[PDB]
Amino acid sequence: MLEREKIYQWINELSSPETRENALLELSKKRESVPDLAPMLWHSFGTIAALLQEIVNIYPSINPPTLTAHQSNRVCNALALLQCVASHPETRSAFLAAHIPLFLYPFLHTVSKTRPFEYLRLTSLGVIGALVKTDEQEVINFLLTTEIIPLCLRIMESGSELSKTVATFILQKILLDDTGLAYICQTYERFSHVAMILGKMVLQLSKEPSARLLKHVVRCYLRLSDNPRAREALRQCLPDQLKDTTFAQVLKDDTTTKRWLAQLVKNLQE
Amino acid sequence: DDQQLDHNFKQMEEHLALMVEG
Repeated sequence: MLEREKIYQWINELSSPETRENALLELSKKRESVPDLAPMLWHSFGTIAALLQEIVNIYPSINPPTLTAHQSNRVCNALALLQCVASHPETRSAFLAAHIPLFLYPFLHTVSKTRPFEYLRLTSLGVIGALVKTDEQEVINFLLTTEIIPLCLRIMESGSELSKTVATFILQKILLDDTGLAYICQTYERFSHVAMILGKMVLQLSKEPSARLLKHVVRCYLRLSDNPRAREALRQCLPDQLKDTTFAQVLKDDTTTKRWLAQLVKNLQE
Repeated sequence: DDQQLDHNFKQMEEHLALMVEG
């Protein structure tokens, strides 16, 4: 009972800027303990507009990169609430129709390696991640037309171990869709851009390993082998580190990733 | 505040770590 009242109060407190900051903090942490939080956020008057205001207010501090720890903490609570709106089945289609991801694209364009920026990009990726996990064709077709693949690949190449995992995960969920695989493999340009980054990643992974990032890079390579045009291209460009005993030690524990790489090499044979 | 940033980052890290898991 009392628990819900506290939540309803905070949702209503998001509407006035005088209480918005604290209401963001309290709700962003109670986020996982409240299952129906997303439709409560969605069907409360001017709650989404308040969340989007928190995003647009931070735009002048993005470029030039003058975003502070406090500024980042505040916007990342708002982005966390959008993350859960993106996840929920009742609100996901409505969130996409409201083009909410387009507000995060400036954040994903940032390169500043400061923690306020690290957190901003990671939380923003988490929103796209939440949207893709739902394995919805409509999400995929949105993402394909909005040029997220370039933004992901930039992060995938030169981001934090985890933000790289999250961006690779977003690429993976696109590639898993038939239309997504068809799109990336449609032109040599598109495929070559993806494969080059994926390969570059295998090389950094062979130096500084990440058993979770390798799991997603392997799944990406394996999914590309489903397209014959990509399979033939991969017969030439596949990193030698995936063919030999490089990752054999780190994959002693991961029997699933071990299976994927075993299937990939078999798929490439013929 | 900067001490809280590192915490909130670590929390997001752990959160997204479970999201990518399949």
